[PDB]
Amino acid sequence: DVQLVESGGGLVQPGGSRKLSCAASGFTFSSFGMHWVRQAPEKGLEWVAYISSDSSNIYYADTVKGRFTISRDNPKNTLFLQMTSLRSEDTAMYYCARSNYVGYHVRWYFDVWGAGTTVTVSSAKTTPPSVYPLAPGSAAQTNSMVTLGCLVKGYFPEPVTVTWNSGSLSSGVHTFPAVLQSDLYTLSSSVTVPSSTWPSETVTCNVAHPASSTKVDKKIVPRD
Amino acid sequence: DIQLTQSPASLAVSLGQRVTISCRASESVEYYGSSLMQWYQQKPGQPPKLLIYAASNVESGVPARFSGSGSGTDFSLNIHPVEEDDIAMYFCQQSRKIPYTFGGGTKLEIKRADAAPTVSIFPPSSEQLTSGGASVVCFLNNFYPKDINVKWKIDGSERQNGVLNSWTDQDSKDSTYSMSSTLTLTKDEYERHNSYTCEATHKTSTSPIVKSFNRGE
Repeated sequence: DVQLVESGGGLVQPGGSRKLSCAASGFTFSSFGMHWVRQAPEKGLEWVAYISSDSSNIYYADTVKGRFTISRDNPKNTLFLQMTSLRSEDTAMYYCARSNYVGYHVRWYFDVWGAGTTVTVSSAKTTPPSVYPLAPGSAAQTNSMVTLGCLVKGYFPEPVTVTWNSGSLSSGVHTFPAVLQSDLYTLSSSVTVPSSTWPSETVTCNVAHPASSTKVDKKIVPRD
Repeated sequence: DIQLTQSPASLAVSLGQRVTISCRASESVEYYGSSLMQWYQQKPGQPPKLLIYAASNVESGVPARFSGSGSGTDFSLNIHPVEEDDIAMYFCQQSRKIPYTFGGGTKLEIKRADAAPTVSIFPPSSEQLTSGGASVVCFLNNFYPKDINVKWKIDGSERQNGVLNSWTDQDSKDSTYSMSSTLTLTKDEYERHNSYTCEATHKTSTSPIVKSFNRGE
């Protein structure tokens, strides 16, 4: 069970610093060179740096050259990435990856990847979301199916979970990925149910935002 | 640096069919008789997985339905009998020069029959209005293919600022896509107008689906 479990990710103010640790377990960690690779949300993969299995050579992507330092502790078998003068754009999921040789050294390739840890560079302060009920109008309803929803607005940091009636309604649900407007996150969720069911029975969206210890149950009531 | 261009950006397939996506390099990645190009697949919220290294070498553990070939600057991954587990993103990755770069990726999606969106519009809630803000939300649910456009009209003309959009991944149950469009205004600007229109243009119809609500109700 060869694996890598990086940890150390979290929130950082622009200009701040943070250390990332990668815990290996299942191979001569002292023989394999190591890499750090990041991926910004919705973005692609960007190689960050490489370190020899002998700390002999270390290469950095120009994008982090004079700010990030890579290091390896062969004994406790862990890889580290020291981040300083962090910027908004350094925001990404950081991956730990073992290099490997098929023919020999130069002919290398990323062999294994950890689950990664997130790193968000922001000046925003923890902020619970505002949950607004999304209800249609009396006559402006039509059809046998009715769609209702919730607008989860202006929160920080990610994530936020949403369920409808604590899960009783799983089918016909759509909760969209958050979008980062300004320095706050916003997301929405819709749920489609039969008309013979809503006004008459309750429909509630349950929103959870752990960073602020917030649990809101917003009942979708009709508009007068 | 060495640029890697993958194409198509996305491909719709039918399970059981053959699939072939390509990756081109702005420079050669060949080194003394060998190409230093790799293929990685990645599924939502999960780490990349190695499939092929050195252009044609199939990593141990990956099915035979997979195969890779090419050299110089052109490469390509082939999944003949494409199956359920293969629906994911595929990245191109070279190891020739530093910085080591990855292609923009190619997303394989399930081919499905066209579907027009189901559109619903919602006025700002009382709770939000009390805060001085006003968001009008519109959902365009279960449509196919993925490409769709949303236009916001206020009273009669379109608006383009304060409009934020979000799209879901393909639905594992029905293979459709959904989108959410939010138009945010200050409460005062919201109260100087009456008509709020959400218009969706999709491949299914040339005539935009139109959803709107008038204040005063």
